[PDB]
Formats: sequence, structure tokens, C-alpha cells
Amino acid sequence: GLFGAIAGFIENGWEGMIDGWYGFRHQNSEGTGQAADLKSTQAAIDQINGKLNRVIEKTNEKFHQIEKEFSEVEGRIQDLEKYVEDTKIDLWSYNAELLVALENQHTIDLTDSEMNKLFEKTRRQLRENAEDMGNGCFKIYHKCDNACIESIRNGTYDHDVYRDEALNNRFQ
Amino acid sequence: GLFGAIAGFIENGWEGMIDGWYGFRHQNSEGTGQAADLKSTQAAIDQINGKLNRVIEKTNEKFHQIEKEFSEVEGRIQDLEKYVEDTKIDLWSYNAELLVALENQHTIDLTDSEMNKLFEKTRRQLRENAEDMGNGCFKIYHKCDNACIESIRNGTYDHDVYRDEALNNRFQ
Amino acid sequence: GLFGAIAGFIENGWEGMIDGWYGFRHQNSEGTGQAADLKSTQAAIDQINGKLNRVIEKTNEKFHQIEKEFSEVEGRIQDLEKYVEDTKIDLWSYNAELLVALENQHTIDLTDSEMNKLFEKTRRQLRENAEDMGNGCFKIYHKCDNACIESIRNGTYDHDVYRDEALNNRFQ
Amino acid sequence: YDVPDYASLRSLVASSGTLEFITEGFTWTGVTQNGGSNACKRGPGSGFFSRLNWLTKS
Ligand SMILES: *[C@@H]1O[C@H](CO)[C@@H](O)[C@H](O)[C@H]1NC(C)=O
Ligand SMILES: *[C@@H]1O[C@H](CO)[C@@H](O)[C@H](O)[C@H]1NC(C)=O
Ligand SMILES: *[C@@H]1O[C@H](CO)[C@@H](O)[C@H](O)[C@H]1NC(C)=O
Ligand SMILES: *[C@@H]1O[C@H](CO)[C@@H](O)[C@H](O)[C@H]1NC(C)=O
Repeated sequence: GLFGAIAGFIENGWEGMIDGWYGFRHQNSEGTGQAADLKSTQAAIDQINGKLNRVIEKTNEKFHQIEKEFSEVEGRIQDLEKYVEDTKIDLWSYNAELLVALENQHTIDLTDSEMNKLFEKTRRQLRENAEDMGNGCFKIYHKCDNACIESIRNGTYDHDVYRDEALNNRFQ
Repeated sequence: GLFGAIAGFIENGWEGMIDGWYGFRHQNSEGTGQAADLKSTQAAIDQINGKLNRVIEKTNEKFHQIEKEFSEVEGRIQDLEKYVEDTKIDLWSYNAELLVALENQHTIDLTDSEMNKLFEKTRRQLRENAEDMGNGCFKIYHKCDNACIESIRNGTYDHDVYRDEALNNRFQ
Repeated sequence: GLFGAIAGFIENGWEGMIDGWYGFRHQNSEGTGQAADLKSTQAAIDQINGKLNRVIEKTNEKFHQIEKEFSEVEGRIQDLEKYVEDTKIDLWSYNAELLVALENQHTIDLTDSEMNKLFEKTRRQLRENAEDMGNGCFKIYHKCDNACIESIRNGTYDHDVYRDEALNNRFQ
Repeated sequence: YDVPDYASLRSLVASSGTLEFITEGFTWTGVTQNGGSNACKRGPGSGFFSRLNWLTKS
């Protein structure tokens, strides 16, 4: 949550969203509609799908090792074997703990960043025609029908042809 | 300093700030005032308060180990014991170095992000009534008395009722 | 790529840029010009120049160790020596893999953040005189000659004296 | 020859880092010193390890 989008200014998730991870809910004269953003969801999923194969490539293959369970008490050599195994176990347990903590932190920051990136991309499409209400939801200042909305979601929103009407609505 | 808030566009800390970590300094007709933001300070402190218990949970308990100091010279077994201990020491020293470096980097990025998040939250409260002067300080474009300022700090700033006066002051 | 500047809203690198890492391309009445930003490039280079001396300070100095290659087959002691060496090798290989992955991720995020920081600094210089076109390129709304542009790049852009003309050009 | 615990002796000699040998006055009474063999030919004749003294009956 480094960017304050998720659990920040969005303030709420959408349990009704099953199409993807990030998406839009629009409301205009025609009526409320909902869609999912495939590009951001795919980017986040792609960055998450591995994330453990990129550090621990795979399981290495160990065949013959030392004895790790002993019946009698020998002394020096058994002490050394027990010490070596305990040291290895402690070091690998620490590696696991730290790796999982780092990966979880980065995953959370990554998804937050994807949400923020989608918000900023949308805000940059609506140059002057819309105002950010602050709850993660844009107020667009002109007649924007479903074709308009799907152009916003598409990334081909033509801001120039609504600029005059939007500016007149905003600043009166 | 990934967001450029601290040591970035804020450019200066406040040694006179002792109430919290992040806060506001306002100046209006009545006079200059200063306050601290409790929510951001508490969030940063909460994220920092642990940060070492979450990786190294605690100290594990070791009772009987190998000998690590030797009087005479035996040969193979003493060499192996010395090698095992030196290997463990080097690996744990590297773990300590890397862990501290990573935690420090993340702490710095975290506090920078909290500063940026406070700035963005404030900017989103003042939708069109204020302009970011760029030095981390907002110019509000209307009569904003101490009740107005404490509403900004509160998070209940009502932007709608100053919109006309502010817009008239900005764009003439 | 946590901020979406590089490979995000900039969308393209400049192979013609050899002066520095980050820079500006301006176009006005006089003609197209290009320059590099020394401050951001120097900051990124400074943060990258070390980045491996700060964790692995140097090479430690090892003189007499155990035997790691054996001719005959002894049994317990040779098994223990082989196990100790294999454990050390596996642990250090994991350390190398994780360290390189973390450093690469942070370097990419760092350079992306420097690009975003330069963009935001420039945007804050042009308070109301310019509009972000969204492709990482600003449309300035007034006569801005080469002295104007080099003032923008300098960081001493005087926004107040173009505010009226720019606002008139924007909102008509 | 044969070195029981050959690895240990090789290790400790290597760690010592020197072959500096100080001859001491050992007094072997009633035995013949400087034994040798034709398997270890020093010069043209029989010999032995230079740091070891093969004591035989006198
Ligand atoms: C979205 O944009 C693409 C290309 O920009 C276009 O082919 C398509 O018809 C648009 N509308 C959709 C996919 O509904
Ligand atoms: C701040 O807001 C809360 C609730 O929004 C309100 O109860 C309080 O009176 C406000 N002013 C303060 C705490 O000074
Ligand atoms: C840039 O600014 C500095 C100080 O602000 C000034 O001395 C210099 O003349 C300016 N122009 C340049 C370096 O081209
Ligand atoms: C080796 O060194 C010792 C003392 O340093 C000396 O007495 C002896 O003669 C030396 N022998 C040779 C072959 O150099």
C-alpha cells in the first residue's frame, strides 16, 4: 500500500467484480454499467504468476547425505553432525521467512501500483473534461453515453471534441 | 526517497514539529498556525514498530554445541569444526548485513510514501479551490479561517461551498 | 516499473539521447531542440554506482580450509566434509540468486521513480500554464522561446508572468 | 612408507607453512645409527630419509 490506492482513496473493493481484478463502474443517463480492465489485470497476474520460480528455480536433487538420527552417544563426530544439520535448518528457515515476507510486501505494493497506474492513465485520458472526486471516481462534465464510456475504457477517448462543453460545465 | 516528497519537493524538515511526524503549517488572515497529522504519523509508526520481529521472530535457544576454541592441533576433525563455525558465521553476517540494508531502504521508502500520501490526500480534498505551489505548500484561493483549516486537516473540507469564490479568484 | 513512467506513459526511449539518461525534447516556434537533465541522471547514477559494495563489502580472505576433493572412500568424516561443503555452496548460491534478483528489481524501480520524479517536478514548475498530454509530453499554452525552455529545464521557470496569457489560451 | 592419519599430518604441516628442521642432539646408546636401504638410493649408494634415523642393533 505504498501508493494509497488500494485501502487508500479507493476505500472499498467490489465483490461483484468477477470479470477481472481492476475495472470500471460507470453511471450516466442511460444507466449504471460495470466492466473490467483486462490490461491491468493481465499485467498484475503476469507479474504474480511466477515470483517464486525466479528465486528458487526448482528443487535441487540430494541423494546421499550424513546421518541425522543417532541411537547411541558417540561424542565429537555426532556433535558435529548434529550441529551442521541444525545450522543448515536454521539458515534455511530464516531464508524461507525472509523470502516470503519480501515477496508478500512486493506483491501488495505491486497490486497497489497497478491500481494507481490505472487511475492515473484514466485521469490522463480525461485531460480537462473530468474532475477527480477524490474517492477514486471521476466526475465527467458532459453528455457521455455508453460509446463515450467504452472509449474511455478502450483508451481512445477523444478529449478534444468534448473540451468546450466540459469546460463550460465546469467553470460556468 | 522513491516518491520525491521527503528530500524532494518538501525540501526541508520542521524541527519545531514535536507533536508528530507529519503535519500542516497554515497561514491565513488570522495568523500562522501549526498542527500535526495524527493519522499519517500513526500509520508510519505502526509500520515501523515491528519490522524486525516479522523476520527474526526471536532468539532460538541453543544449549550444547561443538567446541569452537582448541588448544592443541589435531588435524581433520578440528579443521572441520573450524570450517563449519566459520561458514556459519559468514553466512549469518551476510544475512544481518542484507537484512539491515533492506529494512533501512524500505523504511525510507515507507516514510517518503506516507508524506506523499498525505500530500495527495490533501490535494484531493481541495479539488479546484487550491493550487499546488510546488514546494509542498498549497495556495488556497478563498477566505479560509481557522475553522476552514481545521476542516481541511480533519478530512471533512466542504469544497462545494467555496468553489465559486475560489474559481473566480483563480481564473478572474 | 512501479510508477508507470518508463515503459508506461512515456512509451518510448530516445536512442538519440547520449548526453544523459533523462532529458527533454522541446518544440516551439524557433524549432525542435533536445537537452539532457543532469541532476536526475546524476542522482540515478549515484544510487546505482555502488549497490553491491553496500551488502557484500568485499571478499573475505580464506587461507587454510578443509579438503574438498577425495581420492579414496573413508566413510563418516568424508561424508561430513562433503555435506558441509555442499551445504555452504547451496546456501551461498541461494544468497547470490536472491541478492541479484532484489538488486535488479530495486534498480528498475529506482530508475522508473527518477523518471516519474523528473516528470512531476516539471509539472509542478508549470503550475497552470501547461497541460499534461498524457504521453509524457507537456503542452505549454504561451509563446515559450528557447530562453523560456532553458528556464524550465533550469528550474527557475517564472510561471507568474505567463499566467494570464496561458489561462486565456486554455479556457478561452 | 605409510602414514596413519595421513590427511591430518599433511594438513597440519601445510598450515605450519615451513619445513624448517632443527637438528637436536639425540643420544642413542648401544645401537647403530644411520641405517639405509637400496630402495632409497641417495647418491650412488644406499640411503634413507634425511630427517629420520634408522637405528639397528649394534
Ligand atoms: C476499441 O479500440 C479498438 C482499437 O483502438 C477498436 O478496434 C475497437 O472497435 C474499440 N472498441 C471495442 C473493442 O469495443
Ligand atoms: C472533526 O471531524 C469529526 C467527525 O468528522 C467531528 O466530530 C469533529 O468535531 C471535527 N473537529 C475536530 C475534531 O476538531
Ligand atoms: C540557470 O540558473 C542559474 C541559477 O539559477 C543561472 O546562474 C544560469 O545562468 C541559468 N542558465 C543556464 C545555466 O543556462
Ligand atoms: C635449516 O635451518 C636450520 C636453522 O634455521 C639450520 O641449522 C640448518 O642448517 C638448515 N638446513 C638447510 C639445509 O638449510
